[PDB]
Amino acid sequence: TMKVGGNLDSKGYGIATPKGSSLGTPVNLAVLKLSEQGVLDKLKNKWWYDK
Amino acid sequence: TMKVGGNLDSKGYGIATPKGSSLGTPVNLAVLKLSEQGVLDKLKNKWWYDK
Amino acid sequence: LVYGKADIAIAPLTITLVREEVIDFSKPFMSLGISIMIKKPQKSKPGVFS
Amino acid sequence: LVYGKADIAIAPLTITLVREEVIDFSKPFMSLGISIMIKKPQKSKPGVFS
Ligand SMILES: *[C@@]1(Cl)=[C]C2=C([C]=C1S([N])(=O)=O)S(=O)(=O)[N][C]([C]1[C][C]3[C][C]1[C]=[C]3)[N]2
Ligand SMILES: NS(=O)(=O)c1cc2c(cc1Cl)N[C@H]([C@H]1C[C@H]3C=C[C@@H]1C3)NS2(=O)=O
Repeated sequence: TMKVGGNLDSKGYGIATPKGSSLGTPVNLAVLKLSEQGVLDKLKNKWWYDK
Repeated sequence: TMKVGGNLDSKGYGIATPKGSSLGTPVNLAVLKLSEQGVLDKLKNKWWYDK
Repeated sequence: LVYGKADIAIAPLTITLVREEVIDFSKPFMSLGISIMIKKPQKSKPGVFS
Repeated sequence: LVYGKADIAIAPLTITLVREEVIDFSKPFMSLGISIMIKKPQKSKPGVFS
């Protein structure tokens, strides 16, 4: 089974919390650290391409 | 000139506001709505490929 | 999340605007889109005139 | 933004940690990461007697 066609829209995932939960801000601050560190794609490599 | 390969990184553009300004959430809601309304991709088509 | 059964969601739960009406999504960790899956095309004999 | 002179940045503006430290950014609208610009190596050309 195989992918056909391109992706339809500019969408994505997000970490989520109850609205106004204290976790949302440190999560968001964490994400922009993880991104420049390359962790976000490194995990993707580990869980798609290395498998 | 040619773009070699694909994206090197996750670098992206978002809408920015002074910290704590009330503009944040309604602008977010609007920009999210545009993604499902297709307006963002329609604009991208206009501004890179229609032109 | 809404009824307090959990403190945070960490899963491929997709961002949608209607969900963010009741929860907060963070900045995304990657982009992706809707796609179609089918059984892949085969490899088979070219035409007689090939 | 940090000096309060203007109110909103609808702009070709990168979200980064070193910026969100002092200002807010919305969810980003499209993926547009780094690439390397090269000049093209002239162009291919068929020949009358190639
Ligand atoms: C990465 Cl490393 C990070 C992010 C995305 C995609 C990648 S990649 N190169 O495909 O592996 S994302 O899902 O497109 N969204 C980004 C946002 C984070 C942050 C805001 C946006 C851009 C910075 N993470
Ligand atoms: N197809 S595209 O390059 O113009 C593009 C790129 C991006 C888009 C939308 C589009 Cl259409 N929005 C996503 C976000 C919007 C919402 C949906 C996912 C995230 C939340 N991030 S993005 O990666 O910054």
